[PDB]
Amino acid sequence: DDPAGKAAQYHKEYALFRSANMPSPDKLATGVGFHSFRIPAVVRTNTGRILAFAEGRRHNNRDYGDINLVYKRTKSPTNNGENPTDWESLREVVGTGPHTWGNPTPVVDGNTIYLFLSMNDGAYSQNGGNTLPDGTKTKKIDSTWVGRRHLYLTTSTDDGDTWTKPVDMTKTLTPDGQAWDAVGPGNGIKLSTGELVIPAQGRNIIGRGPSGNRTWSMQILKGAGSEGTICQTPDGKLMRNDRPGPMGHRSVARGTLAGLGPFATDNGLPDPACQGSILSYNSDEPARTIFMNSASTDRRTAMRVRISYDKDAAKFNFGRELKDAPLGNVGNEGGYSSMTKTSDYKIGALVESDWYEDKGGEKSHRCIIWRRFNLSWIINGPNN
Ligand SMILES: [Ca+2]
Repeated sequence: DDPAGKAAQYHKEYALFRSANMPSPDKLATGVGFHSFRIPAVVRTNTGRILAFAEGRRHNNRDYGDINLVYKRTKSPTNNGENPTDWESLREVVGTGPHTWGNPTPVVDGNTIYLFLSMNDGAYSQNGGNTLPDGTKTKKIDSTWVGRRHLYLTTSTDDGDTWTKPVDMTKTLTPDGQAWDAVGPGNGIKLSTGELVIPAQGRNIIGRGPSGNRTWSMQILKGAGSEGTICQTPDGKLMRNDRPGPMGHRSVARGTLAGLGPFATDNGLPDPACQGSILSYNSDEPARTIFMNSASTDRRTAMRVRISYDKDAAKFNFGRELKDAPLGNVGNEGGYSSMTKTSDYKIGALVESDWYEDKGGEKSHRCIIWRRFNLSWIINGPNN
């Protein structure tokens, strides 16, 4: 038996990024508000402060157009994001121009937080032919310098308070000739041996060097997804657990910094072609890996958090459905997620929610929920 299961269950949940349609919507100090928030990423810093990132999509819920990378921090290093008033007001990492800034993918490295992100020129979209608010039609993302997806890196050495001007690393950390790209979204990791690993489309991005003074390289992968997760399992090996191209199940590969083995579908982890998140919770006995996604082959509204006790994370339990702790007044929960461990031995998770007013159309407002729960809450789930 898992000794953490004997504890009293704990869960608490509330909206952290409140869309423009909601009371007390999240706005920047400049007065800039956002139609939707999507694409969460969360990390605990070495002070205990929590940093929550998202895409602030200004005018509608689409992946293209004027989109800013925004964030909140907990007001103190010690409050663990317990209550809504424990969080600072909305701030911006980068929002310059009419461009798309997004795919936040942070990793904590001692006293430096690195944040990788994707960017495209505001006149371009993944598919092309999309209408922008001014009536212009996007061009299709292509392999030109202006028209491709870029990869940027920004850093903080003051616990997330301020961020360096993002540095364009496309020429060294994205393959030449590539058009569309993505990093994460969600999080990177620091290995037991001290290297940093950031998941990206078709590759890992590897940081080596002393803490806070890293240089970065690509590890090209065969058969990897566009939106990946990375994890160091208790056996010390790396694992990529990726969003599949076709709806069905997660696509998983295992290996080391010298290379990954083949990707293959994991039939224990249904997925509707959506982002997921993964977290190494602890390496001491019993070692646990936590996984969160929508546990369904066709919809995003079946959010499930699970534990694996396997050294290679081969098998996860049923876990618990997040609808067991439902939250009112935030739309229909489900979508992209990100998890961290808090200082008080909870899992903190950001989870997307959709008001669905325009159905799948661009006008449906999107918000992001902050959940905390302990292992007991997962372990003692009714179907677990
Ligand atoms: Ca912008």
